[PDB]
Amino acid sequence: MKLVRFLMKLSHETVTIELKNGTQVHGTITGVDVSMNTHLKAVKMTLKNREPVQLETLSIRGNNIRYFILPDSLPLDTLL
Amino acid sequence: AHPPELKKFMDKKLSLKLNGGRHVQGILRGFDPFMNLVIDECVEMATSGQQNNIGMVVIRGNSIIMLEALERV
Amino acid sequence: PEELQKREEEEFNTGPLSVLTQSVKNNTQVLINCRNNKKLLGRVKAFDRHCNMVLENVKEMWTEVPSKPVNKDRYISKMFLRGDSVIVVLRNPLI
Amino acid sequence: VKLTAELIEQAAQYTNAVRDRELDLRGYKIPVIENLGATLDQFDAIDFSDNEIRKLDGFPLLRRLKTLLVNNNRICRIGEGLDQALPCLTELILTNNSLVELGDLDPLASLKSLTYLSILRNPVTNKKHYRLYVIYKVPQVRVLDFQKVKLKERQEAEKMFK
Amino acid sequence: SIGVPIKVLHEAEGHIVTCETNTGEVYRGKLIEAEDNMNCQMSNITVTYRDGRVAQLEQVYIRGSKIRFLILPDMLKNAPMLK
Amino acid sequence: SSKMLQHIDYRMRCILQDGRIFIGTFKAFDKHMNLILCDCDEFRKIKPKNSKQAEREEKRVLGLVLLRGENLVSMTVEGPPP
Amino acid sequence: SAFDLDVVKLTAQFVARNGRQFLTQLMQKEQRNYQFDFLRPQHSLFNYFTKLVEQYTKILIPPKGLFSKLKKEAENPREVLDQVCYRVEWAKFQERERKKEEEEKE
Amino acid sequence: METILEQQRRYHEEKERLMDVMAKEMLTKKSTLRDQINSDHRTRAMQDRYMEVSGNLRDLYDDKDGLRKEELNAISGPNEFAEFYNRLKQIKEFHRKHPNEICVPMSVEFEELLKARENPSEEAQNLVEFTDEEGYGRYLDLHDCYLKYINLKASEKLDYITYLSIFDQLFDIPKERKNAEYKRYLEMLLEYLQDYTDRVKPLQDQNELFGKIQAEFEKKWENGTFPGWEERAQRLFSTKGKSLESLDTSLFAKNPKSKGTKRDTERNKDIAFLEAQIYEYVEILGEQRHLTHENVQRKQARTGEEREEEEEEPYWLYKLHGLNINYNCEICGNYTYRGPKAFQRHFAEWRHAHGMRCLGIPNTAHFANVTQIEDAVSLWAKL
RNA sequence: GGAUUUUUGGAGCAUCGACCUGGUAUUGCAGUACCUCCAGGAACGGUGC
Repeated sequence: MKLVRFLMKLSHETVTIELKNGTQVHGTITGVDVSMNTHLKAVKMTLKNREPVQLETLSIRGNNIRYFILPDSLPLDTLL
Repeated sequence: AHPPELKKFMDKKLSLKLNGGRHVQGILRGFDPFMNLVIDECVEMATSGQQNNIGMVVIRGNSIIMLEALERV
Repeated sequence: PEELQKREEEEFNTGPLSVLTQSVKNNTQVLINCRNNKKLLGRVKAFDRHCNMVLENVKEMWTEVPSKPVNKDRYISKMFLRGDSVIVVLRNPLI
Repeated sequence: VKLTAELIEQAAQYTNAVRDRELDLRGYKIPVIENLGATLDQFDAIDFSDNEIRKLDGFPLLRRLKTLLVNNNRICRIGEGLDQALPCLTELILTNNSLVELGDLDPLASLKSLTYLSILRNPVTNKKHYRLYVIYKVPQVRVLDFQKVKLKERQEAEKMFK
Repeated sequence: SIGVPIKVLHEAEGHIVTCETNTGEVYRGKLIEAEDNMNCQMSNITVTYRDGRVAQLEQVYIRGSKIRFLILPDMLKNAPMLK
Repeated sequence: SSKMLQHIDYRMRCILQDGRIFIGTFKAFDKHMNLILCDCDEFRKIKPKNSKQAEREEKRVLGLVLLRGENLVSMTVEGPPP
Repeated sequence: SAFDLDVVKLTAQFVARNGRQFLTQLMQKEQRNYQFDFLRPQHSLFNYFTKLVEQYTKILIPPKGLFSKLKKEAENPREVLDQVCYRVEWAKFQERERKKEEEEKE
Repeated sequence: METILEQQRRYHEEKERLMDVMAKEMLTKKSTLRDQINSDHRTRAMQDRYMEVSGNLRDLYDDKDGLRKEELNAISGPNEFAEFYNRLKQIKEFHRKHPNEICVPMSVEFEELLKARENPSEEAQNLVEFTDEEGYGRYLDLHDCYLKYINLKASEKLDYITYLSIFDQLFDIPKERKNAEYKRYLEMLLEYLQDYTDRVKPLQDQNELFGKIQAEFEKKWENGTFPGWEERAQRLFSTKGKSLESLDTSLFAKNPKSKGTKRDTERNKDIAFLEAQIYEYVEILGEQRHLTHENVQRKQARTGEEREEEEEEPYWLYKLHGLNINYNCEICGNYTYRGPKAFQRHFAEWRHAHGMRCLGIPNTAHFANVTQIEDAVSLWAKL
């Protein structure tokens, strides 16, 4: 089974998506598609050796994301 | 999987620029759907003034960034 | 369908990702290398054909130069890693 | 009618002729400039034509601003905390003002990145040695009243008021 | 199907556009013909080579793999596809 | 869903892969993460390369810009549609 | 209604500093050709003027802030919480007494 | 200005309104924990505002002692009152009533039916001070502290239950060394536990509790708070025993104990204070820690579906009938009618009869199609 | 939805844009990479190696 269906079933979860070019956006992921497009609201983005800015809404692509970080209160057996 | 419009550049002396600062020049003898070109009388120009003759070269589409036609085309 | 699922299970049990099938059989920790020179050691809960892994209780270590570089590491409870950044995956780590 | 965020949100913000983001606010007659921080630093030029602003003060911290248009107004005094609010200011249009004394341009030398200035149609320019005092006050300004600075004018500014 | 930025790039043929290469080179010229895979064929192109040295080349063709951006002219801003 | 179409024709800033940020009115999008930014302005940060020099950002306006998905990293909303 | 309220507040401030019931700063002002209709008890504003005079008299108390400083109400949140609980208990007792009076009337 | 008369009475009325709002908040029953925490935060904000108002009113007594000699004088009086009445004799052309003298503090200290929040506390939110895993004081988040402890210990042999068992100790032996790098994580854990204790009870006096904790740390913990029967007296900073109380009193002012060590009373005093604060927070909030451990055990013992369930908690009718057609009736004050049949039905009605009775024309059948007032007057005069 | 053009990863030198001084011809109606040339100083900045 593909891992995109497990990531698509996530709403109102405070995750942290670390991008490829030293960027990390921590926020509440509100939308996920089949192309791993993460649309989040009220996120904080920190670039490579820069100050963490705050954005009201963000839309990160699938090919630009490098890793994800989920909270500890999230079961993986029901999402797969 | 549509092929590029390389019919005007066929059998014409052009010069392409590969990735990493590489550049070559020659006559395009064909085209591919994956943007792969075949160059006859290929002369690769390095950062120095000398140019190395290759005879027949096959360049892929993942490395070719631009190609300027030196003829009227 | 069912035949495609059986072929995918056979390719996951006998193919190159069979060591990843060792990660879901006995719950053994694997070490995956990233593109940013960050090695993550941990158990793999879910995998796919595109090498997308779901890691639980993983430890990510890397080298950061401040001189001599230090081995600054972090520990994540649950994480997800895409298969595009996976370089080398070792089934049995040394330590 | 006082200036608020509703007049700035309903204004027309578009691209100007200098390839910069400008918001038009002509025909407002605002007596005081305040609550201008609602733009979120998304503009480079602010026009304030046909206004009744008696003093150019009360400007929030905007780093993206690079041009100020305060033409056709009644500004008699100038504020002092203008350099700390607009660090990237380059153009200043203070034409048709009520400046009479030469001391009003003394905070105007506080902007280090200022290069363009316009003090035409003002009573301060009618006095003697006004351009020399403006060159001796702010040496970073390269264009003053649609005219470039001169080396002989800079020498006369450095020689005078010694 | 065809995308709306792809249709905007196909409708921008015949005007002066400016493509951007992956190495920082910006080539501005008249787009003769475009493709669905962002293949930009431009005449009277002005190459920059990421140093400002703008040389005038004729019949340039940049592929879609290295095309980072495509500055279109302002005449196509009132297109019905963008609405 | 239609989460990408909800922020259409608004003043959004998309971060490029090279570090630049293009702010403009993204009117058209596609499935390949393309963007059509009307009256776009690209800002690129420059390195100080010194001990006392500050970090600046050069901004240039281009107009209508067709940005492909291979260079776009993340897009954030900055301003409402005028 | 701001001018009448200000005049009532001024009358309550001038009447609270009197040393007698009838020897005040408003009884002599009525004979000085000054029209003051709020002094008579037949008007509805007299009930508010009496409460304003009572508040002015309670603002002149020795624990009201003239010669002493309140410490339990200003530097003890637990005392304020106990006073709020006592006020809630008094309101509940008043509601129970009103319910008992309504049951007796029924 | 009447700072002693009007301002003191206004401050007393504001304090009485705040006390009435606090009594109305305490008298109302609660149904949820988040709404009760929001009501407690609003009551704490109202108590802080009342304390600030009382502190502002208590400082307005310097000129009152000088003005009481002139205010209580019976020789003065109606002269200054007549001067103030002549000063208050301005133009009364502002015909506007202002009933918000006392009703506006009553409405500002109240809530609405759609949102149970006060007017100063309209921007307050429970999601900006507590996390989703805490549950507004129901549990405590310990996953980040366990991750920091696993990163500091550099070993994967410590689970959440082992970290909860190591954190449950108060006066036992520590898991690591006291002079190691675990004190930097323990200070952050104490700073998180202090904020969790301050968020779990906003109505309690935090300054008085901090002063009592500082007094217990200075007067008792610094003078041998744990007696014995090296075991008689133990020091928290030096981590060494003592033979008697006189030897400990002589070694308390010693040169290695003052600043001649790495864990003396000069540098390691803040770490000892943070450890004492963490011990006080564990002793005061042990029930919340036990509830968090029970919730963690219930989340670990459940399956995936149980954990997922726990974590989720018409123009045709207007065109055919002749409607939408503007018709003017000059008899009934030039009213509008959206239909000929509707106007014919409203002509023999009560509104047209009341409009025609003002002109003096009787309600008959001859004035049925009469629209103008002059034509109706001519028809009434012709008959 | 994994095989080259978008989405399961190639990760001290050269050039250009300016700043300041003098001579020089064009006085002209249009939707723009950049527009006259020479000489002198610079202790301005970006990009690639």
